[PDB]
Amino acid sequence: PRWEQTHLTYRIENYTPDLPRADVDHAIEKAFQLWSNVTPLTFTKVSEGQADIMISFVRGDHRDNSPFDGPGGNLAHAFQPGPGIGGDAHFDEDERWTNNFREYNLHRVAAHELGHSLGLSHSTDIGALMYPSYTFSGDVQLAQDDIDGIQAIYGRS
Ligand SMILES: [Ca+2]
Ligand SMILES: [Zn+2]
Ligand SMILES: [Zn+2]
Repeated sequence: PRWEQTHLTYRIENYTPDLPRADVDHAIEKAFQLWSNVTPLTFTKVSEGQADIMISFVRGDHRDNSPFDGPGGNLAHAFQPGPGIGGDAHFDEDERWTNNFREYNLHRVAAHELGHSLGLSHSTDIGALMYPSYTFSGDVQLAQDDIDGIQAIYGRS
């Protein structure tokens, strides 16, 4: 299953007080641009109406079958790309999100969750951001395994 449309939209339900929204929007917009920068897909932010991808922050159990068990376990998750709650993305607001090489980088995890919404799967390539184990990579850029994978599905820009 994949999006049949060539354009998609996204909306943030709220900004966590962990970091200013001005810094979060950039991190999120920067991730979408990295994906569109290599794919003919386009992402438009909407301040009203529904969004193919809804992003929100939740704490502890939030009406889901995958409650967060402390700072351990996964730091976030998303539903398969589909109507209803599908395509939604929840972030563990119990952890401390930062915008640099501190404990964790929100943009690194954001790109990872966005990769799943695109239908991408994990990989054993260390240079792949979809790597299961977290790793600090100087600059955050896409890998060829990821570019060829998303381009193979849609094509070149
Ligand atoms: Ca956790
Ligand atoms: Zn959830
Ligand atoms: Zn994953």
